This record gives sequence, C-alpha cells and structure tokens, in this order.
Amino acid sequence: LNLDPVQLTFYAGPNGSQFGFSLDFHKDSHGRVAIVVGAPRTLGPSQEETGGVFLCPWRAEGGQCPSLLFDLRDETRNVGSQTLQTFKARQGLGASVVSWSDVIVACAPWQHWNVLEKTEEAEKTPVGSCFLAQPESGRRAEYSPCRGNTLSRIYVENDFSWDKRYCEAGFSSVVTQAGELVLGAPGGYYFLGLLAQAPVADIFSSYRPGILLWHVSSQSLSFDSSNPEYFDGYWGYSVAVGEFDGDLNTTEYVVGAPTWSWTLGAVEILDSYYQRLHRLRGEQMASYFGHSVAVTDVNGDGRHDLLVGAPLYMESRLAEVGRVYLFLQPRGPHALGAPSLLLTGTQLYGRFGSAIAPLGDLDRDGYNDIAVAAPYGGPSGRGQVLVFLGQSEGLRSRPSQVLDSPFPTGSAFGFSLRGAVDIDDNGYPDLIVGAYGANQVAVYRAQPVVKASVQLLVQDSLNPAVKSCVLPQTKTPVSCFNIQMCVGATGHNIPQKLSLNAELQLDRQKPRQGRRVLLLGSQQAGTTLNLDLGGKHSPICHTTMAFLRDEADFRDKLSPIVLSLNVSLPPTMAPAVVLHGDTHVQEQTRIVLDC
Amino acid sequence: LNLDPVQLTFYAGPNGSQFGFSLDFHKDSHGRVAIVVGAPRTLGPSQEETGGVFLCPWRAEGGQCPSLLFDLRDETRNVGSQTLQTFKARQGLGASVVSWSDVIVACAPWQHWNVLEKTEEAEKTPVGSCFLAQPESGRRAEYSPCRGNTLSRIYVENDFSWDKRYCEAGFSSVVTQAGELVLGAPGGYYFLGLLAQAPVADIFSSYRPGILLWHVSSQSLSFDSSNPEYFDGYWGYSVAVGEFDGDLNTTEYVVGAPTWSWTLGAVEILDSYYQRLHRLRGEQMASYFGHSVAVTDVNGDGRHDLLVGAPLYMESRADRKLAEVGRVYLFLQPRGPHALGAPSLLLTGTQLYGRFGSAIAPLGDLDRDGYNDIAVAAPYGGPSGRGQVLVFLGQSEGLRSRPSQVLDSPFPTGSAFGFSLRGAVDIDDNGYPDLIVGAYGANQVAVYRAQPVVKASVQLLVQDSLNPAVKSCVLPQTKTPVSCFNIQMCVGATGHNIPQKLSLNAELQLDRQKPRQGRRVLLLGSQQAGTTLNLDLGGKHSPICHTTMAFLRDEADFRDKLSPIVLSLNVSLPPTEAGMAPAVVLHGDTHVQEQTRIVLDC
Ligand SMILES: *[C@@H]1O[C@H](CO)[C@@H](O)[C@H](O)[C@H]1NC(C)=O
Ligand SMILES: *[C@@H]1O[C@H](CO)[C@@H](O)[C@H](O)[C@H]1NC(C)=O
Ligand SMILES: [Ca+2]
Ligand SMILES: [Ca+2]
Ligand SMILES: [Ca+2]
Ligand SMILES: [Ca+2]
Ligand SMILES: [Ca+2]
Ligand SMILES: [Ca+2]
Ligand SMILES: [Ca+2]
Ligand SMILES: [Ca+2]
Repeated sequence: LNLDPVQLTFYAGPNGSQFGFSLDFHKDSHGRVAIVVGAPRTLGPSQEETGGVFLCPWRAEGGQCPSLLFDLRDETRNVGSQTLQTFKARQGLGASVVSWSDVIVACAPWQHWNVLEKTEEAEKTPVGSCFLAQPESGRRAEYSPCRGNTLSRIYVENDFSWDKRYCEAGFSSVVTQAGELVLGAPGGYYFLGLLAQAPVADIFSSYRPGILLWHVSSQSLSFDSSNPEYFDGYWGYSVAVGEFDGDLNTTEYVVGAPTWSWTLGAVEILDSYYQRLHRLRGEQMASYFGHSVAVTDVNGDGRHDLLVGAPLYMESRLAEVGRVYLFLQPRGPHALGAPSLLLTGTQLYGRFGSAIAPLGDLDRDGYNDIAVAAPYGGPSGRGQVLVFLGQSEGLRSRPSQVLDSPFPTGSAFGFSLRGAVDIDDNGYPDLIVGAYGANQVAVYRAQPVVKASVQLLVQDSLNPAVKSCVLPQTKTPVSCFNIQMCVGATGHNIPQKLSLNAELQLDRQKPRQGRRVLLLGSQQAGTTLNLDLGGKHSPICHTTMAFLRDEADFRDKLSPIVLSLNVSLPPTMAPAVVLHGDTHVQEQTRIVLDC
Repeated sequence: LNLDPVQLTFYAGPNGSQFGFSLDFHKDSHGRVAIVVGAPRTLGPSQEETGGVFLCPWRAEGGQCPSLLFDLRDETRNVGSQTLQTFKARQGLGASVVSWSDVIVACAPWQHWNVLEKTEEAEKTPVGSCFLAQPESGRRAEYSPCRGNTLSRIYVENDFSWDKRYCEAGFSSVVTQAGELVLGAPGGYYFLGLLAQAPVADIFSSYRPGILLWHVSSQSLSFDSSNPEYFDGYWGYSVAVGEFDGDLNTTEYVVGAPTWSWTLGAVEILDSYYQRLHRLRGEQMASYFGHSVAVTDVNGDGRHDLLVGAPLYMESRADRKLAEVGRVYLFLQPRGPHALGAPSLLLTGTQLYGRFGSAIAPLGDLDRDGYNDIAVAAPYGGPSGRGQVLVFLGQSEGLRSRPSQVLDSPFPTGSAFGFSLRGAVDIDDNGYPDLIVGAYGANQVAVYRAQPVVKASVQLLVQDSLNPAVKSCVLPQTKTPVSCFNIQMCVGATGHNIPQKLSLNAELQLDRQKPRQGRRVLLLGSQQAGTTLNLDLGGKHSPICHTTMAFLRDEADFRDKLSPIVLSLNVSLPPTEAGMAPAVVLHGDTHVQEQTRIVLDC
C-alpha cells in the first residue's frame, strides 16, 4: 500500500545478465541488512558458462556491487582407481540464494560432475551444488549431497534407482530459523525430485578443502519414490520455511512441484523427517502450480499461511495468465485444503505468480502482507508487482498498489521477490524485485502510514424556527446547531509534519443554490480547513456555526440536513504519507417539527 | 516512575490566595488541555477573601494565569414576605474544582445564606454553592441544593429533621460520565452529611440570574438517618464514582464518612438510589478513614478497585507504640460484587505527622504496561517535612508496595505540597499521562511531565560449555593457539515516543566472579574480560548484537576448572547528566547472567 514507486533503488550487474535470478536479505548478526543477489550466468574461470553472486549493501542511489566468490574451478581428485572431477560448465551459481546468521548459501544447480573409473565413467552429469560462506568469517563450506562416485554401469544395472547424477541440488535454497539448510533437487532420482537438509554448522564442521566427497553427519535426504505421479515431478523447484504443524519449535519446509502428476502440479508441507503432513495439488494442467511458494500469516492469526504461484495458469477469460492460490491456516482436523483467495492477473502472458514475497506488517496494519509478481504483465508486458495487504479475514483481493516495470520488454521484472524484512528498521518492511536477465535489481521502500479516526458532533435535530441564534449584521433570530469535528491520527511512526485537510459539506445531497444551511463566517455551503495532526496525538476539534434561515425564507426545509466531513491529505515530491482507515463521516441531522 | 523531577512547570497565583487548594484538567474544544485551579482565599472586589478560579493554559515556563470572572457579590431578593440573602464572604470559591466536558464546577462550600422573614429568620448558615461555567461561551450558572426557606423554629419543632442548613455543599465535587454532578455535603442533615446529585444540563437549564431559591426538578439527595452511628459522620467529606455492582447501566458512588461511628471512619459504596451496597469500616479511631477516596482498576482485571486514605493513622511500630504517619487502603473488587471485604493492601507512610493518604490520585497507566498506577501524597512528609508524593505502579496482584518514584517539594516549608493531586491526562500530548500537584501554602502548582519509558530486552547467548584448549583461532597478535568461541548479546529497546538518539551501553563481564586482569575467559582481541561498549538503538525495531571472539586460557593456566563460567550482560543509559536531563527512563530488564561450564573430550 505504501511502497514508494516514484523513487527506487537500482542495482547494476554483469553485462551477461542473469543478475536478479534469485536474491535475499542477508541479516547481519550486528542487526544490519544487505541484499545478496545471485547472478547464475556470469563469466567463468575462462569465459565459461558459470554462475556468481554479488553482495549489495543497502543504499538508495545504488551501483556496482562487490562479488562474493564461492567456488569456480574444475577440481580433480584421484581416489585409487576413481579420478573424479567437477565441471563448472553452466553451473548456475546464484540460481538460489538464502541467508541466515551471517552465512550465505548460494547454489549452482547445473554444475557437472564426472567420475572416471579407469575405462568406465560416471558421465558428465549435472549433480549441482550449493556453496555456503560466512563473508565476515571468510569460511567457505560447499555442500553437495548429489556428488558421488557410483559409476554409470551400476545405475544401468538394476533399475536406474537411487540416482543423483542429474539431481541439480540447490534449485531452491532455504534456511530454517535454527540454521538448518534445505535444498531442492528437481532432477534427483532420475529427474524425479529430492530434498537435502543439513545444519550450516554441521556443513562447516564436516567440510574439508580438496576432497570431493563426504557425508556430513546425518544429512537428511528425501526418499526415492517409484510412484508414477512423481515421475518428472520436479520436486524442490521452489522451497520455503514456515510453521504449519500442531507443534511449535519445529520448522516445516514447503516445496513446490510444478510438473507433479503429468504437469498438473502440487505443493507439499514436510517436517525434518519428510513425513508429508499435507499436500495440495493444482487444478489446471500445464499451469505450473508451485513455481513460487511463500509462507506468511497475512491474516494476523499467528498461524502461518500458504501462497502458491501458478504463472502458467490459463484463465477462462483460455488466456494464459498466472494465478496465486491463498490458503489461510484454519483450526480443522484436516483443514487447509480448500483455497480462499484466487488472485489472477490481467495482462496476457503475464505469468502472475512467479514471485510471492511475504512482507509482514508492510503498513503497520497489524497483519502481514504479500507482494505477487507477474514478470511479463502490465500495459505492454513489461511486468508488474501487485501488493496485497493482510486486511484480516483473508487477504486484500484488490491490488493495494501496482508497481510497474521501469525496464524494457522481456526483462521479466518480478521473477524473484523478497520482503518480510524491515530494511528501513521503521516497522515498515520493504520489497526487492529482481528478475532473470533483467541486469538490474529494483528495491521499493515502504513509507509511513497514517490511519485516521474521524467523528462528528452535530445536533441530531432541531426546530427550524427556534430563532435563538442572532445574525451579526442583519440581527435576525434563527435556529442553529453545534457543529464540531474531531479526527485523530493512529498508527506507528506517523510523521510529525502531517497536514491533513478536512472538508465539510452541509446538505451534500442538495446542489448549490439548493442548499439550506449556510455558514455565518464564510457564507459558503462547505469549506476546507487545515486540520493538521502533525506533532501531537490529541485530535483537533475547531467548531463552526452555520445559520438556518426563517421558514418563509427557503422552502427546502423538508429536506433533512446532511453533514459529511471528509479528510484528505494535502495536495502539496514524494508524499511519504498514506492516509488509511476512516476518512469520511457523514453523520446526519433530520428536521423535526409537527409533521 | 517516569515523572520528570528536574524540569517542572510552576504556575503561580496571588500572594496568600491559597492558589492550588484544588485543581483539575479542563479540555478545550480543540483538545488543548488547561488547568482549573481553585484559589479559595483570593481577594474579592471589596478587598475581602471571597475565592477564585484560574484557568491556566498549558505552557513550558508557566507563570501567572487568567481567572474566570464569577459573580462575587452578595445577593438580596425579597420573595414577597421573606427576604433571601446570600453572603459571598470567605465562601471559599475554589475549594473543589472539577471539569466535565466543557463545563467547570467550582464550589464555594462556606458561602452563607439567610432567610429574613419579619422578625424571625432561618439562621445565617453555610449551605455552599457550586458555580458552573463554560469559559468558551460564558454560560454561567449556580447550584445550591441545600438552600431552604424554612424558618429556624420549625426545625426545633420537628427535632431538626431534614435540616440542610449547614451542608457546605461542594465540599467534595465529582461528575459522573453521564453528566451528573454529585456534591458531598458533610454538614447536611445536621452534620450527618448527604449527597446532592443533579444533571449538569438541568443545572444550566434551571438557573435564572436573580432568583436565589429555586429547585432543580431532577436532583436527588441522600436520606437523613436516625441511626446513632452516622451522627457527626461528615458523610460526604470525600466522594467518588465507579462501577461496583455489576450492571454497567447503573453508576455507583463511593462516599467517605471520616468520623462515622464515633470517629471510627467509614466508606460507603451505594447505587444512584443511595441504597448502601457495602460499607468499609475504619481500622483505628481518629485516623480519618475516608478522608480521600479514589476508584481505579490498579490490578487490570477489568473491575474497579477502591483506594481509601487515613492521613492520621498511628502505626504500631516496635519502638514507637503509636506514631501518626497515615495509611492508604487498597480494596480489590472480586466477582460476586457484594463480597468486597478485608483490605488487599495497606500502604503506610514514614515521616511523622506527614499525613500519608491526604490525596490519592489515579494516574492512569503512567508506565504503559496494562496496569493502573496511582499517586499518594503526604503534604508534610519527607525528611524535611516540606511535602512528598509517592508513585505506586500497578501489577497483577494489588499494586507495588514500594514507591517507584518519590517527588519532593520544590517550595519552602509549610507549602502543603501534595494537598491537591490530579493526573491521568496527557498535558503535553506525548503519549504519557502527566501530574499536577498543588501547594497552596506557596500559592503555586507544580506540573510534572512523564518522560518516555524505554522498555529494554536482553538476550545473551553462549553456545555451550567449552574445552580449555581446542587449539582453534590463535591468541591475538601471536601464532600461539588457544581455544576460541563467540559471545553474542542482543539488546532491544521498545517503547512509545522514544527519541531518535537512544544509545544504550552493554557491559559485558567475562566471569565476573574472578578478579579482573587474569580472568579464566578473556577476549580474543583486547583480552579485557570487562568491555562496556555503546550500542545505539535510536529507532531500531531490530535488536543489534555485535558478536565478539573470546579466548579461553590454558588448562594449566586457569586452575579453577570447577567454578561456573558466568557472563554478565548489563544495559545502562549513557551519561546523559553531561547534557540536559535524562530524556528517557530505562525501565525493564537491563541486567542478565548466563552460566556455562567446562566440557571435556570435545
Ligand atoms: C520448544 O520449546 C522449548 C525450547 O526449545 C523446548 O524445551 C520444547 O520441548 C519445545 N516444544 C515442543 C517441541 O513442542
Ligand atoms: C443496560 O441497558 C441497555 C440499554 O440499551 C439494555 O439493552 C441492557 O439490557 C441493560 N443491561 C442490564 C439492565 O443489565
Ligand atoms: Ca513445526
Ligand atoms: Ca491461518
Ligand atoms: Ca502491514
Ligand atoms: Ca523499510
Ligand atoms: Ca453499576
Ligand atoms: Ca480490580
Ligand atoms: Ca502500570
Ligand atoms: Ca505527557
């Protein structure tokens, strides 16, 4: 709602693009936050297809960020017969970035790995990897469960089972609250999908430079499945962490399979033991249900809620426009299955739902908020971010704000969206929009929100011929009533330069020269006053006095008086304020005399 | 707790005018708050003590104030045979000022009134008169419920039954939320005392300038009692309103009778029909149990609680058998309303002849923690006897038994600092209720502003027990290896209206039990086991935690391997005394200890 569109933070990257495929907020232990962006198609050791990650300090003007190296070299180790080796060709370092407690985990899902066992070989297959690093410490603990030495003949022998040659671990990187790192591998089990879990502390403990194999304590890998629906399931395409079970103190992983059950799609909730507590499938085939998955409690009830993206949805306008499915967390026995809000974009081929970013209390509204992105939406397919507030009792169905791509067509503005981290540390979380091949990363800063609570004090009714008030000049006896207005500013971090303007309307329904009551001071049927609330918490109530003419004067006495007070922000750069809540009170006064 | 004692506002009246005897907060139509101060001995137009009320607008420096021009003039109106007279000489206009909505009720209890019929009369007795005003419109009105025209001999003929000649109505004035003015006349019904309650709108709409004896049609008065206990009860010395019977439609009055049942003292809680719901007897005779009464929900359970004051309570010390200090009783209302019984808390003063409990002011939520705080004033307490005010914070069970803050008189001795108290109103509009204390001896009022309360939080994490020499990260500036680990402490500062310059200080003491310079655990850097560093939180919802590398001495080097390794994290405000007064109050947990041990084979 309060995300500043007119001013944005622009971060540049390599001319080879991909700067913005994935990104996250690196929360420093000191309390600072900086944006870490993976560019999975930067230059290699010698102009090679590789990845790469940049670390941008949080700023406003922006610029060329420094680069954080993880691993770019074709290693080769001779374990007896097996001369195993790694290949950086199109590794994609930066396709998944997640940060936690001074550690950054950035993945290269398409990194290759071949083991030469004399004549036979393991084939140069994309096992993928995800490299961990504490930039302050400098320690690098690369993690790659799918790296192995089992030669291809063994795979071919029995049933091509328990394979990890092309798992592509790290297609989606997330980290729990405790620091446990979770990685997706869509290609695991012969292009079926597996997951990896390992403590970052344990990963750093068990890692040894040079050697290209380990087990790293009790790292938890997903179970291989022979179910036909899982074939080419593409599990671990997108992952997130949130609390969903009946017990606390445990972190669940939500994983998306956009091709589950013959491109139908699914999303699953897993514990650390991978018990599959809940699984919700898609509705439209080839709609890519699960491309991006987000976890946040926008309802404000505390219990986390689920958002699932289907950018390839074909709306029954059969127009290819994505859709975000919302799932509030209920208190039923087997609840959470039925979706509640189905948000759908407008621009054709917009891919509405490629990036769902939790935002938390974006506008100090008391409920969490979200930002969905359609990378090819908008007027001319540029791509647009749709901010949806909590609003309680569900989610804001309408876009509280629409952020337009300032990038040319095809930049896919809005592929990776992250929020839920107050970058301004002002109770107002910000948003970051990165896009694959964008070459630029945009950051939206939220602005203070002012809720208004408005009340009126007007006499309910009176005799038009009371004749108690006295006109100054003419000295005529007239009836009159007490008109007062009190508007107060609620919310957090309200700016002290507030200049709210209140406009009063007496007999609003009646037109001009059809009006009945009329102000003494200004001789007008309505005025605006600077009812500024800046610099104080108490409401301002400056009254007025409008006279009511004699019976014989007018004839609109049969019409009851309408007293509508409407408060609006001043019209006079960036407003830095968003009026919300009650802003128009129309308490009424009727005319009562005999009939 | 957070009431600033350094920067005070001083509002002055005329010399010897008793400016500050009673006071209340008047809210202007625009929401601007002003103070109504009674000065019950201000010089009248004819150089005589009559009374007066000042309307002090809120400022920073303070000073002189304008006064509400009432009608200070004796009145004489002959209604045919009789001759009604009102004498406004030493009437005490300002002895009880209470502001409700846009009206101010300033009562002169000692205004005299006579009815001259031929030779006879009704005796020139003090009936009292409250003066209602609307300073934004000039609408003046008067209310004298106890005025009568019955000749003196009639009461003698009927045993002084329903004798309302000595009411001094306005001795204690309150206004309910529904706009009903309730006056306690301690001297009504021949000093038994009564309550006179009438709607303010009816008071304004039944007053005609010139008529002295009229009758408000909707007013209600108490019942004269033949029970010997009530005699000379002064029933109406102090009066307050609150909810005590269940139904929120009915409003109940709490009325003090400080000399009920032969100076024993009592407080009666009774509904609008003056049916006694409950009676709270005194504890010690001549203690004036009922001198001050306040109603507020200190414990926050949603039910109003009662605060009684006995300024002349003589406590039973071990050394002194009976010493006059004063005592405030706290009664907590439970469910099942007609069960409020034994007192829940018994606060007692310290200074002799300090009159602890002469004023009980509900402060609202001064600390902003969901519980109601009060102020009890001893006008002659304090080591020098010049006057003290004690702030008591509310909690789940009763309220704090010790004064969170103590305010001392800035005025010379005998100023009666604390006689009049009034609070629970944000005067400067900074989100925190303020307090106004009236020292009529010095003819001044002190305004205390509540500075913001910074609620702190501390979380010092030490990962686990460690081995003496793990031979990890080397000792600083040496290739010599030692055992190293991380110390991380997150400190947060949450509060309302906190300034942008807040910067706490974290004292990190490494095994404070051991003497410094040779502690078992030092830092991997400067090696100083005690490091106090500033951590700024000037508008940061995210606690900031600068991790530190810490070194552990050799197993042979440190010989006490059995003593617990206890790290100390202390949070303190910076030395703001160098500049102006401390702008914040760092209430809350600011000091924690975290203990670990020495592990082996790790
Ligand atoms: C989580 O809370 C505490 C702290 O870790 C722990 O002792 C407790 O067993 C946990 N609760 C669960 C697992 O339900
Ligand atoms: C209080 O008064 C309201 C008037 O609207 C009434 O509806 C309600 O029943 C009353 N409650 C009682 C008498 O307990
Ligand atoms: Ca859980
Ligand atoms: Ca929920
Ligand atoms: Ca919000
Ligand atoms: Ca922000
Ligand atoms: Ca009641
Ligand atoms: Ca209570
Ligand atoms: Ca409190
Ligand atoms: Ca204040």
